[PDB]
Amino acid sequence: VKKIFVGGLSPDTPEEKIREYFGGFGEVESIELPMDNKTNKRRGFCFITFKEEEPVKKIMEKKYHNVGLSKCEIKVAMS
DNA sequence: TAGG
Repeated sequence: VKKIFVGGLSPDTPEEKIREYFGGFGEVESIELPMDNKTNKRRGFCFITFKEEEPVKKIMEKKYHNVGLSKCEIKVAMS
């Protein structure tokens, strides 16, 4: 476990909080906020990564994270 | 709710 798939949210959830919510989680690896522009679907959610695997470990526990304003089903993502 |  290292990344995480946060479901639906804000068209462009401020990666800055996502950096905190998860940064505070530990060492975030990298963040990403989808958007119905490549396939035209609902997507538009979030994906966070942790250099490590612990914040992630917990994350799935809190799958439904509350990033500042946006909150979503954070199922250990995958690409 | 699965980017990209």
